[PDB]
Amino acid sequence: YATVSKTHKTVSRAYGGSRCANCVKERIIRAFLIEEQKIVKKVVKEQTEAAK
Amino acid sequence: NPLTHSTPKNFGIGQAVQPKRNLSRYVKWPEYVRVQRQKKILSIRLKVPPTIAQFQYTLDRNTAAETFKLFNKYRPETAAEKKERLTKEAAAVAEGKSKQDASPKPYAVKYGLNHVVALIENKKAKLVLIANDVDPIELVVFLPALCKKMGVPYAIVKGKARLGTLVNQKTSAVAALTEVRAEDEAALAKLVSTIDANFADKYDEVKKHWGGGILGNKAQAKMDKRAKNSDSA
Amino acid sequence: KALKVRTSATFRLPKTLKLARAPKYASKAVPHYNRLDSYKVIEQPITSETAMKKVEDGNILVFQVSMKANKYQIKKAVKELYEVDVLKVNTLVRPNGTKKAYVRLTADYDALDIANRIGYI
Amino acid sequence: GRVIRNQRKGAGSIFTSHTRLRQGAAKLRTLDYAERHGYIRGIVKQIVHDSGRGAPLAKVVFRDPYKYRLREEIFIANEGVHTGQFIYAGKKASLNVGNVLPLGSVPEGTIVSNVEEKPGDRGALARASGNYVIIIGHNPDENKTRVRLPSGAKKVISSDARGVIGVIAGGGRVDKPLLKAGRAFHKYRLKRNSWPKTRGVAMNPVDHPHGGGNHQHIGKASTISRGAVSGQKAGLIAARRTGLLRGSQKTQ
RNA sequence: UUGACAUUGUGAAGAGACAUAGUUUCUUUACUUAUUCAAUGAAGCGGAGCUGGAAUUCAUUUUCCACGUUCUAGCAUUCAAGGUCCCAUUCGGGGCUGAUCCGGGUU
RNA sequence: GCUUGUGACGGCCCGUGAAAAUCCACAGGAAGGAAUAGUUUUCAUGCCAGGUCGUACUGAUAACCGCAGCAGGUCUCCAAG
RNA sequence: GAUGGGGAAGCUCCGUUUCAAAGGCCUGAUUUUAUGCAGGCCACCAUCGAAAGGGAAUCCGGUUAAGAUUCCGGAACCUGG
Ligand SMILES: [Mg+2]
Ligand SMILES: [Mg+2]
Ligand SMILES: [Mg+2]
Ligand SMILES: [Mg+2]
Ligand SMILES: [Mg+2]
Ligand SMILES: [Mg+2]
Ligand SMILES: [Mg+2]
Ligand SMILES: [Mg+2]
Ligand SMILES: [Mg+2]
Ligand SMILES: [Mg+2]
Ligand SMILES: [Mg+2]
Ligand SMILES: [Mg+2]
Ligand SMILES: [Mg+2]
Ligand SMILES: [Mg+2]
Ligand SMILES: [Mg+2]
Ligand SMILES: [Mg+2]
Ligand SMILES: [Mg+2]
Ligand SMILES: [Mg+2]
Ligand SMILES: [Mg+2]
Ligand SMILES: [Mg+2]
Ligand SMILES: [Mg+2]
Ligand SMILES: [Mg+2]
Ligand SMILES: [Mg+2]
Ligand SMILES: [Mg+2]
Ligand SMILES: [Mg+2]
Ligand SMILES: [Mg+2]
Ligand SMILES: [Mg+2]
Ligand SMILES: [Mg+2]
Ligand SMILES: [Mg+2]
Ligand SMILES: [Mg+2]
Ligand SMILES: [Mg+2]
Ligand SMILES: [Mg+2]
Ligand SMILES: [Mg+2]
Ligand SMILES: [Mg+2]
Repeated sequence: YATVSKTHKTVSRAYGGSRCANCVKERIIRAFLIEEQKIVKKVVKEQTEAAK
Repeated sequence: NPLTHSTPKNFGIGQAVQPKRNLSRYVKWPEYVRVQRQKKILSIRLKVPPTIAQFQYTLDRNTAAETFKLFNKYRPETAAEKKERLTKEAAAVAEGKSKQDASPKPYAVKYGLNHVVALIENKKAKLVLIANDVDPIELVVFLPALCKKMGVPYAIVKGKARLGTLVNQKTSAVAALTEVRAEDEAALAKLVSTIDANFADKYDEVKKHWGGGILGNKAQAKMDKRAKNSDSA
Repeated sequence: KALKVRTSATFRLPKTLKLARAPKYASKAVPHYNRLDSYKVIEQPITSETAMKKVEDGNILVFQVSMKANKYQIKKAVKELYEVDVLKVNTLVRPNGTKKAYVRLTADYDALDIANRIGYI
Repeated sequence: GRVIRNQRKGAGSIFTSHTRLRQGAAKLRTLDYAERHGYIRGIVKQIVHDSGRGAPLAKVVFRDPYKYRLREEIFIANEGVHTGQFIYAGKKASLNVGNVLPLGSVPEGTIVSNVEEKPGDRGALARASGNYVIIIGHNPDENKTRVRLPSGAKKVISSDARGVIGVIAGGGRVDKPLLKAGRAFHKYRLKRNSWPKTRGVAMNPVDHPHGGGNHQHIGKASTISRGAVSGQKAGLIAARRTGLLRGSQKTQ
């Protein structure tokens, strides 16, 4: 592999020659939702604290 | 403000890597460090017999400072001062015909353990300083008793090195005065009194008091609190 | 005041000053001369019938050469001793405890010529 | 005579463990600040056969609280745990198969595995396939917890000692007859050199107490004293009874 | 394997005698520094304090708990962004705070 | 067809069938970089160098071990009709 | 199988990361100058052990009495610079 040009060792996506693409779809979706649900989680317990 | 943001980190178990902190309380010291520290601890956990326990009581930093101030006027000759004196007599005496008495009677601090002991036994010392480090303590432990029975006023003082500096050695274990200029007789009488009040007078009472027996501080806590609730409900 | 602050709980051996040697006397009086000059490197021509042939046909000088010498030392030696240019040097150890160097000269030189200048045949 | 087989085992020359294919030692996490004040999460990444062992292991990975990286751990997998599952370890963790909690935080009746004999020893009790220990009571003053081991014994240990909820996987492995010599062969081939087994009653006297005689037979009581001596202890050592056990065993 | 002696110290209660002052000796049960065992790239121990509140006030707090993470097989690192004070305003860079105080007993 | 290679599968296990050097990749974004001219050697082409020791042959009814040119013993690859 | 260590009268036995103050890389700081300090890491703590295991890279044709994937001819490839 050292004897061979960089384009033989990647595909041009995030996580190119490392994870498998359907795998990166999953990573992205899950990241987005979980980062969203975080705002959802916070605002509930900000509400619990003031309604108690 | 600008295009700059607040993003406060959360260091509360299960997220964010803990930041760098002062772990000095936790470092795994070299054995020689661990050993010299434990030598201290072990030396306090035990009940320490009165005749060793009477050290630890040391001249207070005021009386001390005053006592080094006096003793410092009586430093022994320096190499040069003596090279100076010899030629000032070796020439002069041998010729103008003094009796090896074209030199003045020297006044100095007397030192060396063996020296001072003989001085004390002959009631020549007027004031003796005993260091409080002295690791074979035996070199020195008999000296409060010694001075006391010989009626000689003494003081346990911080600094073997400090006794050293006043005598041009690295250390010195003891320092004493047998002689004094008249301009100083009075300063000394006063010093001896504060000192005699703090040691020789107290000696017979100190002889009855074991030291040590001190818990470490996690065990103090444990007991200052166990014995807070137990009784006083 | 107050103590240092160590953020590592590991205590490592202090980085300490390493003086260089400044001897009070010399290690050995006189340095040894060159243990392997060219004359000790290339010891004697090898002139077997079949060595001779390599010379006439392959522009190759064949030398018995020091056991202690490598392809570099043989090359340099031949060069310096013979005013000649070496393409490449092959070597083998003989079954009598000695080293043979097949030394190919470059095409500017004529090993045959250059062997009966050194004086053999 | 000569040194008998059970004495030669101790120098373990040809008697050491066959260890090459082993996954590594199975252990709980080191008992740190996380596990002992809160809980810490990992993921089971892999559950995997360990040669010589019955129960599968579970490879579980956690973030390092003090450095940016992943630190992997080798658990014994409890029946039910799975890849992708989140595993929670700590005092303030919650009672789920797979999590690891100190016995003080789990109610009487809880079922656990791989429990520590002292806190932090990273696990000692009930590891073999199918085994487990039941919590049967607590003594909150001097925090101890009383448990019952696979063997039947009850024992009390520190309420800080940790355990992992559930039973060890691979159960019933021993319900199945080996059938042939060869399956025992491959069984002990991955353990240690203890198989097959010559009866001492088939050896000569030089070899063993049981050795010799013109008929095979032990010729003296085969129940040997505790205070017998190396070279003497073959047979039923320190046996307090002997013969076919009649009627319900069951520790009372 | 079993006993004695030595390693072996400190308390407290109870027995044991000059024959109902405590020198002393045994039994119990406390202590930790000797000795002993585990752990860890000795990392968060012990003691106090801030806030939340259960709690019921017999003057006001007498206390006891807590005191950042659990739908998800992501991401978590550059003394931390933020705040604030300096260097003499250059790029760079430093302190404090963010992350409470005290004791250096690694647990 | 025969020998060998290889693939996608399938049977088996209380057996589930090494390790390390080494090579690459990705996440990261410290940094370093242009218009009067910078960045680029994981693209092409071009220059130099690569030491040391082994290397013959036998490998067996005569080159090995059995006192020997011993009907014995001694690991393996190629394989036509 | 050395080493801090622990046994042993001792030849030596134990241990191998062990109860040790165990070491070196990347560049910056130099423009007295050659390399002192300034950061930050990394704490991995010997070494021997395979000519069948792992492993950077070569082929064809010709050539000798006896060498050849090693010489000659041609044509490649790898590693370092
Ligand atoms: Mg590609
Ligand atoms: Mg003077
Ligand atoms: Mg010609
Ligand atoms: Mg060669
Ligand atoms: Mg082993
Ligand atoms: Mg066998
Ligand atoms: Mg049998
Ligand atoms: Mg049997
Ligand atoms: Mg028989
Ligand atoms: Mg017998
Ligand atoms: Mg018998
Ligand atoms: Mg018999
Ligand atoms: Mg029988
Ligand atoms: Mg006893
Ligand atoms: Mg620790
Ligand atoms: Mg075949
Ligand atoms: Mg398989
Ligand atoms: Mg790759
Ligand atoms: Mg910078
Ligand atoms: Mg290139
Ligand atoms: Mg080299
Ligand atoms: Mg050959
Ligand atoms: Mg033959
Ligand atoms: Mg034969
Ligand atoms: Mg050894
Ligand atoms: Mg090797
Ligand atoms: Mg090899
Ligand atoms: Mg090989
Ligand atoms: Mg050929
Ligand atoms: Mg030839
Ligand atoms: Mg041949
Ligand atoms: Mg060629
Ligand atoms: Mg060419
Ligand atoms: Mg190159």
